[PDB]
Amino acid sequence: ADSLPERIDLFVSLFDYNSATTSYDIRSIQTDFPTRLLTPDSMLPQTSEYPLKDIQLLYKLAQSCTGKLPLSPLITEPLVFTRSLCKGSSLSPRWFARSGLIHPGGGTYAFRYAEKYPAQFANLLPYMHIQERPNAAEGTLLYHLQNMGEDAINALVSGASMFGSGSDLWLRKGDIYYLFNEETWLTNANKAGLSYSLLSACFIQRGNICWDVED
Amino acid sequence: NADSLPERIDLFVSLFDYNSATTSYDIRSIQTDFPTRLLTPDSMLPQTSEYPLKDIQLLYKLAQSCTGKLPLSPLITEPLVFTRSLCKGSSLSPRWFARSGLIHPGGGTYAFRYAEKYPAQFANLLPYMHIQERPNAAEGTLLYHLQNMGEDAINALVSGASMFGSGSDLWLRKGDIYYLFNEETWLTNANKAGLSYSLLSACFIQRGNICWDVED
Repeated sequence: ADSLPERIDLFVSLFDYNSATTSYDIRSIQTDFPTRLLTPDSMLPQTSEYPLKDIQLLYKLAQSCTGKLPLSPLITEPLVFTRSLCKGSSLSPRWFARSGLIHPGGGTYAFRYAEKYPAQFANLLPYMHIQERPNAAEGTLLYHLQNMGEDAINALVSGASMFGSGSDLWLRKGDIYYLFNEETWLTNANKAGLSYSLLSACFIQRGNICWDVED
Repeated sequence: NADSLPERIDLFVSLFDYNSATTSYDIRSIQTDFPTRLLTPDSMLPQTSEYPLKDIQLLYKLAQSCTGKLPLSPLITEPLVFTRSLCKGSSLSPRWFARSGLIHPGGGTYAFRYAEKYPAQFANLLPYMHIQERPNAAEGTLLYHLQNMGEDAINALVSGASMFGSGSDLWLRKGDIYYLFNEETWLTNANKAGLSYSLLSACFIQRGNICWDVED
């Protein structure tokens, strides 16, 4: 009776793709932005991935440039990085490009290297998290990316047929995303007889229960 | 995680006395009484992803005329047997339903569709119908809980989740058993653990992070 799928099909067909001013090729986003530089969880400490005391040994070495070396093989690459910063040795862009990008403490090797050597910041930008790069100018892809929340990023990474970021609608046609503003979204939604909302926040989910702190 | 939500939920769960639950259900018992495909809400909808489009159309036309071109896909053999049988008016026993895939390509069950043509058999075939095709169960029964749960809770149950909410009750898994607790016990223990809670927001058709509904 409600015919939601036909209504969504009508809604997507009402947009003027060719005349959108802003559009992005998905395959280019993929090539320019490795996924781990987009997802917000990369910015947090990576405790689920390494043994705690090996991380403890690595942090102490980072902070004092002396201490017992961690033995674990998971630590080899972060240890290479930590020794280089202690010893003042250079790391080529090729090193960052063949690394896992993400430092155990959260954020990127490239970003931490360039906090020590700002002369290399521009050169190392393609290996930094989008949340580590400078605030981008209005209208640019980096701008939209930096101001997407976690749900919008995930939809983007997943190639979703549409998603909402900020007040913008992103609509996938073929392998391109076309952007439309809030007012166009509403008018076409109304013409298809539809209402919409962005997915509600759920901080920790267990079954169908959304948990939060009382305060 | 400055809020330590996982450790608060661990506290929360530890506050319940499972002996004092309002009632309890064994997961193995649910599994025996309700084959999963009779629980899931998507079994009630057209099975478009499970068959090729041309064969569904041939099969639909076959059902309405009892003649014409047969769909030939190997997936469609059993639905075709069912379709022929309603056409020719031959009888299907409970044994045939029990040994079938249960779900008709157009949505719903073989048993329900058989019973629409032969209503005298409705009661006898209820164990092979979807829970949304059976009459509403009486208050206090498992089937009543299942019919009134909602989709997300059904999915939580079929996925064996650690806990979920149905209506106002809390279902808490302990081992292989679900224990039900009332909203006042739920709220008290959440309050002791420094936790607030809500059920997942309604989202009838999700595309990306967009939740769609009809403007009524």
